[PDB]
Formats: sequence, C-alpha cells, structure tokens
Amino acid sequence: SKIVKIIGREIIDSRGNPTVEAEVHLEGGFVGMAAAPSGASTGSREALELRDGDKSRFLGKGVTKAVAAVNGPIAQALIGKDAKDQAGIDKIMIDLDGTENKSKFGANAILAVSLANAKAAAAAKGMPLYEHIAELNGTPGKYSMPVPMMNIINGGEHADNNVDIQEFMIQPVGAKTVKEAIRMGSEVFHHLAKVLKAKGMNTAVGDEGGYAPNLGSNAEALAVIAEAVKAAGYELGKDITLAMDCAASEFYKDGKYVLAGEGNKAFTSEEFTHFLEELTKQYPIVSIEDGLDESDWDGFAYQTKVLGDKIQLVGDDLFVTNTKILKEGIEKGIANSILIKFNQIGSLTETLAAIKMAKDAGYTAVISHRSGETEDATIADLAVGTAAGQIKTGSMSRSDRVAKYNQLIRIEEALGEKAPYNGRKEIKGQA
Amino acid sequence: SKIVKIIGREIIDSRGNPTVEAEVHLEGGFVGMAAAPSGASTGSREALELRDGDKSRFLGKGVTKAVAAVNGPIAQALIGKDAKDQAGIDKIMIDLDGTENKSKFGANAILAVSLANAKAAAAAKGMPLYEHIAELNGTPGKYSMPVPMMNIINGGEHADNNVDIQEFMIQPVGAKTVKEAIRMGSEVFHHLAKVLKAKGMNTAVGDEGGYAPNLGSNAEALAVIAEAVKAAGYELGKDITLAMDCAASEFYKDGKYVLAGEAFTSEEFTHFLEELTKQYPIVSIEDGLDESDWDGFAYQTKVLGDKIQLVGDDLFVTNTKILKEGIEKGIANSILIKFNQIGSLTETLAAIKMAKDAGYTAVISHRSGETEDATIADLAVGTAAGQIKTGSMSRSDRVAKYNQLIRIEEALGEKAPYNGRKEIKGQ
Amino acid sequence: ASPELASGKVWIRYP
Ligand SMILES: [Mg+2]
Ligand SMILES: [Mg+2]
Repeated sequence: SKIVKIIGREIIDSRGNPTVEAEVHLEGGFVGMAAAPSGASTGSREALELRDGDKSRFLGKGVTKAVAAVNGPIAQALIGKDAKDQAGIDKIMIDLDGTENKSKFGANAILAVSLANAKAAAAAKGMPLYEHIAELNGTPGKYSMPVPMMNIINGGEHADNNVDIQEFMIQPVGAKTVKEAIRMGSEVFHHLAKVLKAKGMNTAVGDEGGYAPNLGSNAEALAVIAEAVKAAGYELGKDITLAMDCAASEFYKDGKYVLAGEGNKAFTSEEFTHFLEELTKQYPIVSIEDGLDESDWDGFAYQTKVLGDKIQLVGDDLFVTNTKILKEGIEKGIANSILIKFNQIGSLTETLAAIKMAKDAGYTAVISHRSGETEDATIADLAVGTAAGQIKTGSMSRSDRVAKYNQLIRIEEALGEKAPYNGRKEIKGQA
Repeated sequence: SKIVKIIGREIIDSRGNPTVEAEVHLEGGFVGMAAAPSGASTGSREALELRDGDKSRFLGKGVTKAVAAVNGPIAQALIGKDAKDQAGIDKIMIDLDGTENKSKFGANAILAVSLANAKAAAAAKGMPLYEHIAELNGTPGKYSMPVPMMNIINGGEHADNNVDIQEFMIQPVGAKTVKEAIRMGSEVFHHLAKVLKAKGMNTAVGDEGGYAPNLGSNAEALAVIAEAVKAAGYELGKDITLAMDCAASEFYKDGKYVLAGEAFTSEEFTHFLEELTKQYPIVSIEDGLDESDWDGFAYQTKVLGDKIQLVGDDLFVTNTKILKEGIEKGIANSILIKFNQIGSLTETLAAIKMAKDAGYTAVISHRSGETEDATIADLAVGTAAGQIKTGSMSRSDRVAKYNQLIRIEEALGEKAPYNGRKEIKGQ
Repeated sequence: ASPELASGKVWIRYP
C-alpha cells in the first residue's frame, strides 16, 4: 500500500502546549492520523522530542521544527513506500534521523508518523489498528482488554500538599469486562469528589484528571481512597486494588530517601523498601512504580527480593522504555514490570520490541499515557493488540484521558468474546 | 446515500458521566460518528436528555435507555433513508419521538444520530463536515473561523471563592487567524498560571479547563486576568477583550439581585454591570439578569445593547419560540447555541438563522460535560456563526475543538476569514 | 478523512 502524502501539523495538547500531529495518506484513499504526547527534550537516556525554544511563541514550546521534519525530509523519504511494512517505514525514519535518541528530527516527529502510518496501513488492510498491531506482533487474533490503573490522588511534585508519593491509583480488578472496570472507576471517582468536598478540600483536577487535595500524609491519601471505594459500594482488595507511583528520585538526596511529609525522615534504600512493605500490609497496594531512584540498582535488587514475589514493581524512570536498560535490569533481578511510553522510544516497531522483551522475561508491560496528552487514543489499540494486560491512562475525567477509555469500550464491543478481561492475574505477583 | 446501519453506545464524558455516541453507516461504507455533550434531564423549556436513574450504575446517570432508543426505534425508522436529506432524517426522529422536548428517546439519542448522520452524508459526498453543513445551510461555500471566547477564571456556583460572577473569558480579537488566536490564548493561559502561583493560589482546573482560585472579589478576578494578558505581551482592549457570564439567576431573590460579595433592583444591577464595562474592556455579558426578568432585560438592552453584546443562555435555552418573543420585545442581542439543548442539526441551523436574520449574534457553545467530539468546530465554520465558546486552552475536551479549527483553517485558508472584533455585537 | 475515521475511532463495515 503505497504512501502518497504525509502531512505534519502543530496542534495543541491537553496542557495547552504545542505537539505534533501527522497524517499518512495511501493510494486508495486510506488515511491514518496520530499525535505525539508530551515528552522530554533534554536528557541522556530517552528518545528526545524536538522543541523550538522560540520565546516569542508558546513560551518556547513550539514544535514547528519537528513539524518541518515531518513535512520535509520524512515525507520525502517515505513517499512511494509500502505502509504495511511497519518495520521498514520505522527503519527509514530511524536511519534518516541517524541518532540513537531521535534528537535530529525529534521523537515527536518520528512517533507521530510511525503511528499514523500504522493506522493508514490497517485501513488499507480493511482492519482496525488493534488487529493490525496483533499481526505486526506475530500474534494475530491474540487480544485482551487491559486492566486499568486509574489516577485518583496526586502528591509530591504533582501537587501542593503534604503527600510524598506522586500518585495513587485504583485498579478495578473485580470487573468482568473493561466496560465494567470503567464504570467502577467512574463511580469511585465521583464518590471521592463528595468525600473530599465534605472535608472542605479542593476537587479541581490535575493534568491526569484526578484530585490533588491538601492531605497531610501518605496514610491520609490511602484512607480517603478507601472511603470513596466503600461509598461506591465496592470492596477494597476484592473489587479494587491500589497501585502507586513513588517517583522516589524526587526525594533522593546523598544516597538516602528523605520524606518531607513523613516528618522529613531520611530512609536508607533498605529502610524505604520496608516503609513501602508496611504500606502494602495496611492497604491492598499491589503495584509500586519507581519505588527507588533510577540509579539505585543495589537498592532495587533488594526491593525486588523483598517485595517482588507478591508485588508488581514497575520501572518508569528506571527503564525509560529502553530495551538496553530493561535487558540489563532483567539480568540483575531489577523490578518485574515496565511502564511503556511509546514516545520515549519513538516508533511502533521499537515499542513492540520493548513489550516483547518484558513478556519473554515474565515481566509485565503497562501501557502508559503522558502528562501532556491529546484526543488521540492509540495506546488503547496498542494495549489490546499486544495483549499487554494493563494500561495507565488517567483518572475518569478530561477527554485527554477518557478518550482512551472510550476507545477501550469500542474495542471490547467489537471483539467481544475474543478479548478477555483477565482481572487481577494480569498484575505481576497476583495469581 | 442509503443508511444501512445505526449503532448507539454508552461512552464517558469529560466529567466522567455517561453520554450517547452514535455511528451512522451508509451503503458503500461511508460512516459518521458523533457524541452528545451533557444536558438537562428535567425542566419545561429545553429539550431533555434521557437518563436511566438507576442508582446502581453511574450514580443514576446511565444512558442505556437513550442508547436503546438509538439501536431500536430510531435505527429501524431511519435505515433505508437518504442520509443527505438532513431535514428529512431529523423530521423522522422528531415525529417518532412525538414529544415537544424529545423526552421519549432523549435529546441525547436524537442529537447523536443527527450529527453522525450529517458526518456520514458528508463522507458520501466526498467532503468535510463543514462543507456539507454550509450546503445544508443553503449558504454553499460561505465560511468564517469563529472568534473564540475562552474560559479563564470561574466564580459563583462554578467555584469556591468570593467571586459572584460565574465566568470570565478572554477573546483574542487582535489575531489575524484562528491559529494565532489559539496561540494567544495558550500564552495568556500559561502566564495566568504563573501569576496565580506567585500569589499562592491553586492552579488546578475546572470543567472548562480554566482556573478557579480563591479570589476575594470580581475586581480581583479582573485584575489577575489583566496582569496575565500584559505579562504575555498583549494589550487589553486591543489584542484581547473580555467576556463574562453573570448567571444572574443564581443571586435573584424577591425580584432583586443580591450578590453577597459586592440587594440590587433590576435597573440597579444593569448599572452595576455598566460600571464594570467602563472600568474594563468587557464587551460581552451573558445572562446579565434572571431569565424571568424580561422587563429588566428590555431595560438592560436599551442601556447597554448598542455597545455591549448581551448573550442569552438561560434566557433563551436555544429555543426559537423564546428567541422569537425576545426579538420582538427587544430582549438581548445575542444567543448561546447549544445543539443538545434543541436536539437536532436541522433545528440548530434554524436557531442560528433566526438569530442572524434579526441582527442577533449566535455564539456556538460547548457544554460542561464534553467529549473529544469536535462537531461544534465544523458547525461554527459551516454557518459562519462568527463566535465560539468552547473552553480554556487545556483539557482535550476543549482543546480538541481548537485543534479541529486549526485543521479546518489549514484547509480553507482565506476562504474562512477570521474577522476579529467586528463579530461581536456592539463592536 | 473525518477526524474519527483518520484517528481510528470508527471503522468502515461495508464494501
Ligand atoms: Mg512515573
Ligand atoms: Mg451560562
């Protein structure tokens, strides 16, 4: 299916910042369109988005350069090529950029085209993206509806409260379909607003559509979530489990973990592991993301020995969707799960490779949004088409989050009996 | 272009509540999909959405009944019909529902199908929705890019502060294209966050993607907006004007207006508003009096209407019977257009036309509960409405409309002029 | 193409 036109444009993301949208047009009239979510433009470890840095537009956050890469050299290199050959398309862009971290054209440019190409190819093949992804994956007809971990309470750098943990999430493991999981999520989300209102706390929402009320401790956040779960008529631990992201790099100083909102105490790597362990005995927390600093591999080795048999230990900053880092982690018994941010790697082909590496090693892959999102819902198709089993795509408000849940609804409706919702067993450590 | 399948489903809106999505499929494969935004389930003046009221699902807010109406009675009535005949398609649904307020099937069911049908027909005709809308409107090839009024600060019932006024908005009138207007909005939006953070105020967002910080008065609210516009490098009154929504019913008591942050008679409240428009470049005032206060509104329109846009929202509820009576009685000079408040594309085109014929302005509006659907962008362009009210510059429920406007302007160029200040009534 | 079709939120069902 020959590519005939590629169009790049600068659109606006859910935080009001520019991002890249691409369209891939094929002979026969087939069109795919996708957008890149927000990412890092500096740093040594992940694929880098290209930003303009022109202070006179969007406070330096323009993406005109990345859009120009799409419309110019990327378009020129891809016109006439076969969109169905995803690896080939991705390789052309990867080689043309020439940098490991896609920092010439920008991972935002390359990813937008990579995804739009895949959508266009699916259309040409008369099938939805999730079906095409399964074919590209060498696992045709193999699907699941992912178990969502849904942002609910924010802290640390993502709030202005005394909660140290960056976010707490609910997982409707007791649901029997993704539609039910979404409804459960919605009901808990609404009951939490009522619970917080009665406490005199603020219920306006953050980037991911959840709450950041002025709670005074990590324990208070867990308690308020438990209360909302009860209010909604669900059973904590059976119907709904908890997941957290510590973003522990945010409190790492001089080789120790200092928690302000815990009386500014300075835990060793081992002590912080046991702090977390105690939380997991007090509440049904079954997944912990970035529970130590990304550099703290000795600490992660210990945390994995102590918690890994019964708790999902998700590397986000730890792995930055990097197969080179993931491979070494696996070799060294570091964590047992990885957050998949496709814009940290920059192409669909490479994203499939990361998901596969995790699965082959018995690690779980959790398909993730970014803080800056769009109306795009490609991660829903990605999670289903690779049968990843889990998704982290926000609270139950803001269409930058809910667009993904709606797409999961459409996909489950279409696939029916062919896309099981497996519930708690998707989570690493849960049988 | 023959309808061969209609599918309704329950999806989730931007506030986490259910709404209706519909697909209309035509012979040859053409498909359109759209969703209803949030609306009213009760009341005697507007079209009503149908809600389930099952306490065990979605706190009683399920839309299974409206979705069933799409999949059953609506589907079978419309299958076989020509999707290009929008008025005919809408007439079938309206007649079948058989009520005056669409309360049998729900305005949510009817609108979702009405819009999805229009998109399907547009696809059959090999054209974008905005182009099809212009043809349906009988104004083929007539377009404009709307001047956005963008939520920026919330107060009243839409906040927990000491601001009486419900909504303050910015209008980037000085922009030359909607793409520029959108950048200007984004820049002011980000500068306001900076200003609020410097004051130790909360910068989390409300339903429309704007801020609702703990401001002590209407005066403080306008002050921070002015500061942000300046910080962004724009001139208030020139590059950017101000619009507001009083929601004046919220302080209406015994025929008087009691603010509790500033007991006005109808005339006295009009002059209170007049005083604000002298002090700040407020050029548009929505629901400046209670919807029932028609003698008050005639007075407000006489006093302010030559120089200020006076937008009926609760006053008109997108109802042409009310708008007609308003026009003849000299009531307001503008109307907010909420397509789910009337319930069909055909009736929406009629409301916009009635407004325009009387010299009133039509402001195409979002609802509090939205989706990623961007139909209102195509609607504003295809009817050359001239103004849009679709949120602050955050949340993709808002920003998806701005993105669609960018896509449309990219295609149309000079064929869809951004006319700026002059779109506003009184300007 | 419509944003719904191009984005892959709706699919063709008929030839
Ligand atoms: Mg993280
Ligand atoms: Mg209003």
